[PDB]
Amino acid sequence: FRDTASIGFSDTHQDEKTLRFLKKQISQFIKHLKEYYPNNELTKKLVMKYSDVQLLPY
Amino acid sequence: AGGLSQLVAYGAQDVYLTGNPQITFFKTVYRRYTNFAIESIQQTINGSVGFGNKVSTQISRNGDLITDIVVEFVLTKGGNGGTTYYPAEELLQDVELEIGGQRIDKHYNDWFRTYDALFRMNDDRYNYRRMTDWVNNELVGAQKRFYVPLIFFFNQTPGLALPLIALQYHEVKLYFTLASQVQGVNYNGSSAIAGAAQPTMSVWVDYIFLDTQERTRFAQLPHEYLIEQLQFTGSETATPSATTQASQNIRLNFNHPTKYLAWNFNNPTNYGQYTALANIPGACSGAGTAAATVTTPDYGNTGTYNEQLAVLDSAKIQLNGQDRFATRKGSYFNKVQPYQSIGGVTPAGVYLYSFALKPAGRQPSGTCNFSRIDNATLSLTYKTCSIDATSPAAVLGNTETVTANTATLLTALNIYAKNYNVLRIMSGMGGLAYA
Amino acid sequence: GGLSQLVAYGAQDVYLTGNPQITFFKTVYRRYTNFAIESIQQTINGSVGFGNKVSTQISRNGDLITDIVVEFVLTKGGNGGTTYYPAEELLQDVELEIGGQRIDKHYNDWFRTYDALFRMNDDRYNYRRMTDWVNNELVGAQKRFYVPLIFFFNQTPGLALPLIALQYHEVKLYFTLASQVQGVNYNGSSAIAGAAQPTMSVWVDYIFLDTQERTRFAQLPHEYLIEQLQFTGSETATPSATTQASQNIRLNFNHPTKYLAWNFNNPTNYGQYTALANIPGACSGAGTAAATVTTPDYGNTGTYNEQLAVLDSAKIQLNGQDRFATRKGSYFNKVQPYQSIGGVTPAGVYLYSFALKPAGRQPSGTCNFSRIDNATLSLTYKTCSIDATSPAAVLGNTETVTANTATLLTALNIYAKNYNVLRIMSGMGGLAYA
Amino acid sequence: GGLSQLVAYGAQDVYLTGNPQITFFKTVYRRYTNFAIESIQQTINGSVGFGNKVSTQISRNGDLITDIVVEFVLTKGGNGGTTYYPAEELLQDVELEIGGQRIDKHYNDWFRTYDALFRMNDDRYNYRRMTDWVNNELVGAQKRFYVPLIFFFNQTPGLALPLIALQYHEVKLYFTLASQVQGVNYNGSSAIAGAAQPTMSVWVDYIFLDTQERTRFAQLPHEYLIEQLQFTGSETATPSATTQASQNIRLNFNHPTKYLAWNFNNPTNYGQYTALANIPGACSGAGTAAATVTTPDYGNTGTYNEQLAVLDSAKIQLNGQDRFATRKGSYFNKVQPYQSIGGVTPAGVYLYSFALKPAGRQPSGTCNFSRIDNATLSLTYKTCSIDATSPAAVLGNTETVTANTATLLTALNIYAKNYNVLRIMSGMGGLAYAN
Amino acid sequence: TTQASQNIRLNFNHPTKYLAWNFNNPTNYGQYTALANIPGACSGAGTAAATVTTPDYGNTGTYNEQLAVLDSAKIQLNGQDRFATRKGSYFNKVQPY
Repeated sequence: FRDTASIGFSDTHQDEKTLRFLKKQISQFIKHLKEYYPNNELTKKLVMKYSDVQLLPY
Repeated sequence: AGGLSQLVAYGAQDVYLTGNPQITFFKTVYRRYTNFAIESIQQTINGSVGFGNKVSTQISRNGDLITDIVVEFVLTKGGNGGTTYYPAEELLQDVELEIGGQRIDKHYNDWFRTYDALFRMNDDRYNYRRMTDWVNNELVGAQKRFYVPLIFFFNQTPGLALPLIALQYHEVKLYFTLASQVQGVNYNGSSAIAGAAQPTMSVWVDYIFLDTQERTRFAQLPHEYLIEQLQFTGSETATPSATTQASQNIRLNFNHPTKYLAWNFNNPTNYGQYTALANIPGACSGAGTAAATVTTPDYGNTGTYNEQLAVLDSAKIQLNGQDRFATRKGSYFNKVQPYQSIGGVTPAGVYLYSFALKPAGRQPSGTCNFSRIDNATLSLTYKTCSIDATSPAAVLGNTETVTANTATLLTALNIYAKNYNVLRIMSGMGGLAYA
Repeated sequence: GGLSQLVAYGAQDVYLTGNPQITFFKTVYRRYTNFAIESIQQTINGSVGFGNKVSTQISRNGDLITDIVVEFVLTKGGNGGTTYYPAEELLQDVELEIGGQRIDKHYNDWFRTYDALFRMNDDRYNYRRMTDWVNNELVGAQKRFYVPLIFFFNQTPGLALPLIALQYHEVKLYFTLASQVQGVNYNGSSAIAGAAQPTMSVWVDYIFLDTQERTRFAQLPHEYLIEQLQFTGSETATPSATTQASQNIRLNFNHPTKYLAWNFNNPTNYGQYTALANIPGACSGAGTAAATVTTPDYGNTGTYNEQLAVLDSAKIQLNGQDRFATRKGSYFNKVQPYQSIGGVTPAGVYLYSFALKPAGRQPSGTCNFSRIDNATLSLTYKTCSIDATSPAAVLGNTETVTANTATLLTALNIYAKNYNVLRIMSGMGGLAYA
Repeated sequence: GGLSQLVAYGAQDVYLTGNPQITFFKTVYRRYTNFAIESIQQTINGSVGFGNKVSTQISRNGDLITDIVVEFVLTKGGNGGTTYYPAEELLQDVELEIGGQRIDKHYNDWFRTYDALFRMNDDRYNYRRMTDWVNNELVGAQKRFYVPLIFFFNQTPGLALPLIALQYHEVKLYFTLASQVQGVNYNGSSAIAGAAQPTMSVWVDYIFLDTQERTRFAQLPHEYLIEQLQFTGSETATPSATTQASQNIRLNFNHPTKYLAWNFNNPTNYGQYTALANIPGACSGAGTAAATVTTPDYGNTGTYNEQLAVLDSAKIQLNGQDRFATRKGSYFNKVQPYQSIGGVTPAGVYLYSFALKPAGRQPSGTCNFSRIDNATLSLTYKTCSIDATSPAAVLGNTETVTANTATLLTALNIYAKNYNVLRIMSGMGGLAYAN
Repeated sequence: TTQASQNIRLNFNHPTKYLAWNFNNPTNYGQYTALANIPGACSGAGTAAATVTTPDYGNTGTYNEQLAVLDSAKIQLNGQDRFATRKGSYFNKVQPY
């Protein structure tokens, strides 16, 4: 029938977590001073916080 | 002689201006751009329409990208000229932007008024008022079509056009709440206007049609659009009095990198009233004469630059217990901040504090990340409410720290924060990077 | 203080400030070429006077030219309130000729339409101070007006016309002066005895280039992306008090068009795009016993009161297909300018852009009418049912109607602005497309 | 719809969209450095009061400085209409010094001239709100006035003064306060008994930089392209009913100059660049029996009524030769600003640019006076034959004449704005060129 | 004269099953609503002696929502609405239904 291949609930790319995420970033890389670390590693910090999809057979 | 006499007046102090020249002004090369076309297309409105109703629209896939959105309304005057104040703006109580089933943003009629008060200017501001009010001394029964452009990030620059084309499986929806009452249209102060007509509403979306090379890339590639969002909370205003300067610590429940905060004090009774009423020309209904009352504004002249009628004396913002800046007078927030940061003129009762060099632009220019601040607080001090609002000698002839007795009617405080977020779009779906 | 904000940093900031590319606290200024600019008077050929045709040849004093200002000196033939941008009315038209080819042409009405749409704020106010009397001057007052021209090279140095690269070609301006100017030599249809003839002077601002820059312009080929005005006059499907007039005009337009613009007017009175009425400013004497809805308050000819405008709605159809859904006249008057210009357009003047930013120099979307067989502008007019002599009738009325005096707006002026290329090579120039 | 425009592609579209280089529908914003801004109060040395000279050293709290606002608290010594930009009048001048070396200096009249030429629309109005009383305030009224400074680093972040890179040099501002301010402590020549002394405070807006940028600023040498104001006051070859006075003023200017600016004025009436007359707003009591054309309507001192201006025509010569053809004073008042700035200039204020766009910061053509042996401003004045007390004579007259009261405009102020280079090296600095 | 508003940070910990709350008059135990001159809503309600300063203590609690104070409410977690704003009556009648 109707073709809607999404769920439509903003649950894929939303980083809907607390502000414990930057604390996880501090304990995830190294260097508890993240005022100069994201200023240095920009792409290396960007790719560390992205999606992961688990496809369906349909 | 002539221009050549200047041209040859060349020496060492010119070297850093014209030596080893890099540019000229007399050869502009325009950039070749992708082919596209723009069309304004009417959307379907779901839900009953009229005062107090909530309606919504789903933006259809007529084109590839969307930018500017204008809500049209048809309103009829419930009274004579001078009885309305931006009534189409008042009518559109709020607008909520949902993409892919999630809130992206939300605007309020008061925000539209505050936003305009701070960021529009000159003839753009006048043209805007012409689109939301009756400014040619129209009379009761007059009918006009009003236009209320939306102020979401994609409605301000093509640079943030929403790629409906790259949102194949997610819908873009706008939820619009219409006010139950609009001054000078269906209500006059607290009274209803018998026989008032209901508004007609229509929503128009400006679509961009891209050529095939551009359309292909949008449909296929992931995108991350830097967007703006409005955060807003309403607060109780510590009420000032004739006998005291009230003070207040307001907790600011904000998050994300914020360009600026903005706020106003108001009297919810009368839309757009950010100042005290007074018997001085334009400051109250009938102001300047015997019949003047300081219980009702001259609605058509609700806004004013008369600082004396503003309630705020001074303020500071604290972040996690540390003063952000030294306490400054309300007049700093009202005149200096926007002088430096916007370049327009801000009405009395409306305040701005920027964390950015240029808060009026799209390009980030300094932000305050409130997600890293446990306790952001706006600390306010109010003026003494001892001036007899009905007597110009007291109203116009008075001190810095003292305002109208009628300033105690301005009991509501609206605090806004405009911030950044990222709208990530991939494989037909999207949403914001940070909740 | 400020430190408390710097420390407030985390993942949400990375997209804004990580691996920073720019700062705001240090500007690199770009070294530019060496040049100077001089204002030089041109000689006017022919005979200056009302209704006369004159012309001027631009002298080779400098290498490039930009701004052109035409000075006129006029004396008031009546009191304050009797004139409306009279220097604009006087410069009936100006034609730009390069190498004997017609490149462009403006009309007094275009200057008025253009101003109505694209100038604004104090640019517009200062602009009026140069073409009219705005300090309540009285009969006999004499003023020099400065009418800037608005050809592509008169708006930006980026398109300065390289006379240096045009060694073989003359650049000329042909001017038509109006037979009559309101409040100067005529008052409505009446002549004003004793009115003076105009004094005219054309000033061209010429850029002097140093050796390296001058040589490149003189020797290299150039392609200047310029804008041109297209214009045709039409008879208006004259509004009526009994019904809604309608009209469909095939537009004889060409080239990638950034926008269309149009107005309805009473050809009798320069700048009158709206109906006359007995409401303040809408007619001579409006608001009192002496009010006449047959003559405008000339000093207040233009207005933002849309009730007096005549366009109910409009659309543009291309080769039988709608280009957009029909929109109301107030869309074209208030929204288009809001979205595309950022200024405030007077009632009776309409704009429809095909461009994101039509007010600028850089192309931002165009409609190429050179590939459209039937570009038709469809106009629906308001019903002129309002008794203009009764301010209540005007001020309290509905969306679809206007003044009975709106039927006087019998002329229709439709403009289009497009892009073309002015090619310059081996000392000569001309347009790439006709 | 829009699709028919996209599809009908032809030869003339090639020069607009063929081999496209850009789009408009996806803006990538540049990532900027991490910084924050703060307004910090300075301590003023010396006593503030009318006629006093005071100064302050800018505190080393942040790394860079930009905007500076001087706050004043003034009171009204009379009713509305008695003052004219009194906070601007009060701040007689400000001198900027680095390491003991003069960098620049502004004058109250310059602020008025600058405003008259370069601010506009609601920027100009908002500015007026910060320096005057514009809501018909009455005698005894108290207001806080903000006078932003106009030094080169007060206009753009791009020139933020690197206090951080000046480890060995002090930076100071010297402020001269006027002996009298109209409508505050004096009314025309008469002192106002009981007039209050001004309260004054200087606020400097600092930028706090993060680690990497602070390091670079502290350690690297810098060369900041700056603007400077040159100024000399002159006696005016005052015109008369009996003659067209003329004058040749050798211009003692140096450096690459963007523009010259000047005005003629009444030595005792701040901001009066035009003759007084019995026409609305042009004099005290204008329009009635009590009208006098010896005293202005102070609150309405400024005007666009050129009839009351005194310059018939002018030219600038370089090395004794004409630089451009002689033009009418109205050219320098209306056209030059139209072309070079885009705002509206008040009658009596004139501009001549040597630059395409002097209003900006980027050089766009300059006249280097350090290479011009004999630059001269040649003036021709209007004939002062109009009986200023008669509107028939004032409002209906010819191009070459002015008011008999125009002979009161005996002061001539000639300014020049130029470029120089401010070098900061190893913690110290100063300017590259003296002249 | 105005709709009052309030933002209350919730200093809670642990895996909460539910929140519950009430508004009350500290003077009168169990008074969660406004007092009124309608049967059971105040001391003396229905007669000449009625006062709306003191409750009918034996009938202190009521089901008459008109006397309820809360107009609407929402709960946010890290500034994000946990649910769309609902009326006070939603939290009084529907939730427990």
